[PDB]
Amino acid sequence: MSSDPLQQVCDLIKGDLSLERVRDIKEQLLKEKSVVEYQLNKESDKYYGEVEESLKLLNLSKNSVTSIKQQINEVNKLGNDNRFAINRYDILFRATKLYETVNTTSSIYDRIYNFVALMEHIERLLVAELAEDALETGCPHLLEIHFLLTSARDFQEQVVVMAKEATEDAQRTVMKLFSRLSGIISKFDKLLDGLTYDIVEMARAEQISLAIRLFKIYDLEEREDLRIEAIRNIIKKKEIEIEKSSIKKLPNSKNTARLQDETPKVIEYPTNKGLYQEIMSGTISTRTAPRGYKHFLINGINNSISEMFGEMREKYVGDQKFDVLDNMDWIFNELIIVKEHIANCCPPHWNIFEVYFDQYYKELHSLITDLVESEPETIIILDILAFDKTFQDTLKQDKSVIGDKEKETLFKDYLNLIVVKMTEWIGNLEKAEFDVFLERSTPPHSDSDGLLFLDGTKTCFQMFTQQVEVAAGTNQAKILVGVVERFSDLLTKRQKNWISKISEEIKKQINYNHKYDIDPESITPEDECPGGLVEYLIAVSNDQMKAADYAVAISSKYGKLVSKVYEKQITNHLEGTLDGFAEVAQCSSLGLITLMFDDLRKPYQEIFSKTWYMGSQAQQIADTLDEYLLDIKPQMNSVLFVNFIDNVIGETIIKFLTALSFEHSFKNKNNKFLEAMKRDFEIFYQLFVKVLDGNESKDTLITQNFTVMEFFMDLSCEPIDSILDIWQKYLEVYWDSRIDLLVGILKCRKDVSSSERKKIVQQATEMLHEYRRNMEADREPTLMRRFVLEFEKQ
Amino acid sequence: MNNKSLKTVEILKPINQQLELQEHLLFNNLIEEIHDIMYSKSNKTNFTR
Repeated sequence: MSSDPLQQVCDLIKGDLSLERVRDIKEQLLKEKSVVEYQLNKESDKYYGEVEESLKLLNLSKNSVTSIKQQINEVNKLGNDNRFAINRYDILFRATKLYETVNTTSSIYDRIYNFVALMEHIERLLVAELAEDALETGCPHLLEIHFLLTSARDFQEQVVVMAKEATEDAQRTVMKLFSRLSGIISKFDKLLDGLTYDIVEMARAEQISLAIRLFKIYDLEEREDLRIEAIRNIIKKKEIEIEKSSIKKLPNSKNTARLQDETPKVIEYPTNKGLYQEIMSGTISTRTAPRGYKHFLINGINNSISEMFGEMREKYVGDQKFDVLDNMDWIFNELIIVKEHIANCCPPHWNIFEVYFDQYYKELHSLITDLVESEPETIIILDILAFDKTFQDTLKQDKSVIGDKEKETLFKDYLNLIVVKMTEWIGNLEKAEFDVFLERSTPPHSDSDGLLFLDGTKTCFQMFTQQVEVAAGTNQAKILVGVVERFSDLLTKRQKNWISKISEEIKKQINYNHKYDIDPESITPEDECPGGLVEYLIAVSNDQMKAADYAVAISSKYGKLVSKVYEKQITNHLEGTLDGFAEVAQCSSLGLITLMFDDLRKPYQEIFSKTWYMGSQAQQIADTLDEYLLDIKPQMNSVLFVNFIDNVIGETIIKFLTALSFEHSFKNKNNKFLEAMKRDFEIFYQLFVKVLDGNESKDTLITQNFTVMEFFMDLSCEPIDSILDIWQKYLEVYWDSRIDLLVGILKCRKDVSSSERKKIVQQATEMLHEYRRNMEADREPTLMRRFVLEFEKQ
Repeated sequence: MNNKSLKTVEILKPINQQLELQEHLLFNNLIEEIHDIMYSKSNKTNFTR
């Protein structure tokens, strides 16, 4: 098969004739079919039982439900038994003679249409009672619902005026219509003056334990009675749409009609084809239809009386800047009290519990406009509406709260504010600091061993720690990252300015040392600047490490209530900066190494000439720079220090190998240069091992440079047949300084000639490049990185 | 049935199959022409008459 030949490959992953591994491979197939039949077993069982209940209930309802509608053949065909038999008496004279006077409702319509005129003219004040509450009307379950039933007796002139639509006469709704002017709208609007003044009376801060009880009881009685009443009229168009649109829209008319059907199919003709589905008989039977807006259409004015009192309590200024939700959420507390008080009053309607969430539309929509733009206090924009979001949540079910959706755009306003503010802050703090550091007689914040902290950087520390209190205070993935990481771009502008003006500190000590001991024909205006750059630039690296303290240590110290993704998005650009927290040391402290130097450039090129060969130039270099690392040594930050003295032994050996191209013929002749490589090697040893005390770097960060010491002793002292292996070994560590240095060494030498430079130094050039294909495919550029000295014609 | 077609083990079973079958026609006509009695015995040549 197309699987089996592939399965012949799967078992042909056992060999070709592999009967033991064919057996085991068959056991693997048995494991696969084993579990596939466990899950296919139980799954097939569940499907089978689903078919079992499926056909079991298709059975049970085919038979039993066929005997449920056929049990309606049993009991409903039993309904047809006593159709013209029952009630053992003159039922024919009960439904056609005693019920003939049921078609004789004349005098009740005259004294009740007339009494509906006069007494509801009286109930236009009595059942429309107000001024002020006295329990809301007084007693609007007596009063406003007396206007509801007086409007339900005038629902003969309001709802059964729509049932009596040309029943038998013309003045049943005309001469009684002036009896319905003071009859219907002096009872229905009396129930709506008592209903709008009931719910308005229920909008009156208590409101009350009997006023909202009676008033809301009328506004649930005539509210839900109105709901089933107009639901019985809409179910007279839906029971007529069920009934007359099963008659007119059978379809067997089949025109259908013009124009009392489609439209109004199906209503369809009042009294009684359009009425008796809401009228007699009809054990209701009007439908009621009181009161329409007791709270059937007037419960929206209660939750919109706390959501129009709430929305009215905004006072859109916001009366300090965001006090809209103060009085508005106060009306939300009155919405919870009026809500639960009214559900204690009225179960069916009249503000059961919707006043709370309607007032959450009042506080939500209210707080989403007081700080829509930056028109409120932009520093206090999201804290107010968010404080009412979570607090007005916690003041309720959490839920008459302030849903805002403008939190995050206002957090972009906090982005622009805190970021551009910290551009202003950071710029002033920088230029203040650097203009302090050019005053080189007093160091910053006191300690006598150069571990000084700073002042404006402390304002960055503590005061930017206070800038991110809204960041961590609201736990934003867009500010506590974004102000922090855009702030890290601001820190990149910082360390660029520490490179710039700390390089101007370097220039200041360069020409101040020109003023000190370096031939004073160099003097600049801003460089009147003696020794003392040590405490300044190390004070910088110290608050690089204290930017590690509050930036790194506060960073991972507080930010622990997101996942490590967003916490990590913070962590990408505050704590890799530890490398950055010596990267200024990549630019400051190398300047320190040259400013240990710049009082001493008179021996720095008189090396390789005859003065240093038997004199005290090595004394000045080694001992003076030794003391220069006998005062930076107490005064230096550690991460700056290891890299520092590392680059002191390195840079001081390349200032010990400065003058390899001055072409002074080497005094290995009478050993004057050679003692300058050997006896001065003792003097240039405690420049490595008295510079370094308190640690064991004395040769450890000097061994790599004893390579260029001893192999350079093999380069520049030794004769013809001992400069080959000089470039062998010196190639085996330092190919960064290339072969042509030896050419300069044979520029500084007569008694190893230029054809010897061809054989030794050019076959050794082939050693250099072919070993660079061989062994470098030695180590990095170093102190001897780009000191490939000039070569002649090989 | 399984053809199979090819190596792994079938084919390179079928060599010893078909040559084992001509080996059984070899031993078959050996015992057939043994006491055919084209060699005479009870057997080919173990004389019992």
